[PDB]
Amino acid sequence: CRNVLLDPQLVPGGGASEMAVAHALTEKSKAMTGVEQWPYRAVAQALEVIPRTLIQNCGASTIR
Amino acid sequence: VKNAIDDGCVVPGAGAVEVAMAEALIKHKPSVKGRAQLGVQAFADALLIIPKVLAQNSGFDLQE
Repeated sequence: CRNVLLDPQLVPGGGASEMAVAHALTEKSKAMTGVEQWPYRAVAQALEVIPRTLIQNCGASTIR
Repeated sequence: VKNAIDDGCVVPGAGAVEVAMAEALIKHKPSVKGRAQLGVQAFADALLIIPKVLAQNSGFDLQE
């Protein structure tokens, strides 16, 4: 409730935010093309947790 | 492939014929001690190794 009070913007769960930011980070890697592009591709890699977590918790194949 | 052109009979591959056995081996047809009903079950379970080893080797599951 306070979170809805704090920001009342409901967000799609699951990997919806994960793979989104990942691209946008790697797109930011493509854009910025600096050194921190690699940290992005390192950080954007962190987003996939929820898919992996959920693919674990469902017991499916993640790589597909 | 010489066994293809010597054979007017041909058996469809990729586990088409094995499920036509393991299922159509539906038991109590060897009801006597069930040892055949188990042995046919045992034999039924070695049939699918081609559907197994591949979905094993290839994507998803030899089982699922």
